[PDB]
Amino acid sequence: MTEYKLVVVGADGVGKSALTIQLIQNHFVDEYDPTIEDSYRKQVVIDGETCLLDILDTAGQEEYSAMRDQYMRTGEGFLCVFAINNTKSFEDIHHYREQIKRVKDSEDVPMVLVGNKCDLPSRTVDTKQAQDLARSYGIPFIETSAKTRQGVDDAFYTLVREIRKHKE
Ligand SMILES: C#Cc1c(F)ccc2cc(O)cc(-c3ncc4c(N5CCC[C@@](C)(O)C5)nc(OC[C@@]56CCCN5CC(=C(F)F)C6)nc4c3F)c12
Ligand SMILES: Nc1nc2c(ncn2[C@@H]2O[C@H](COP(=O)(O)OP(=O)(O)NP(=O)(O)O)[C@@H](O)[C@H]2O)c(=O)[nH]1
Repeated sequence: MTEYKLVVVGADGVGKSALTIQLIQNHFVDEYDPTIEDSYRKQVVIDGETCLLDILDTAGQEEYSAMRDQYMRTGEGFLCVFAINNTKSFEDIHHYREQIKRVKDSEDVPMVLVGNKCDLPSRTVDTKQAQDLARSYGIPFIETSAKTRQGVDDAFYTLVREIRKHKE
């Protein structure tokens, strides 16, 4: 079994908890306390490899310290999540990427950009806009629905594929 330390980052309300809880418990949670940050572990097979996924679902206040720095740099891959009906969450992605790059002290950090809530009609962030920022950073882009589970497995597996590429 290969262990893979994944961190899900992004604004409040984008569905970081819904996405984690779908992969790991296979149900959609309408309300999950927005304050609650936790690690979830799941044994899964990805491309024939048995993996233990250790997923930090981030929450809480914007609050930089040496110990939050340490905690974040143990992530091997980051799922940078925005909601397709939340322009501000999309504009925040650069920030999250910059904090990842800083605590990793590196410009090549395994990462997937995730456009969540693709089930919703009110979309303010176009696929094309997201695709453009992805190709810019050199990372995969995937649209997801924690609600229907569209793209959820693919999102997390794609990240794992990214971690493999990075360590050949
Ligand atoms: C997230 C994150 C994070 C990493 F991804 C990597 C390394 C980090 C090292 C740290 O010491 C701290 C964090 C970290 N933790 C929380 C963080 C946090 N909160 C408030 C909203 C929800 C939450 C789950 O993101 C927790 N929020 C932000 O950015 C929020 C914005 C919006 C308000 C003003 N902020 C700066 C910004 C832009 F766009 F320039 C977005 N960063 C966090 C951060 F870097 C790191
Ligand atoms: N329609 C729809 N609703 C979603 C989807 N994912 C999450 N939601 C909803 O959007 C809200 C936020 O979800 P949640 O997972 O709590 O967001 P979060 O990023 O985890 N916030 P936090 O930082 O507190 O953990 C909830 O009402 C949840 O039901 C999705 O793909 N589609």
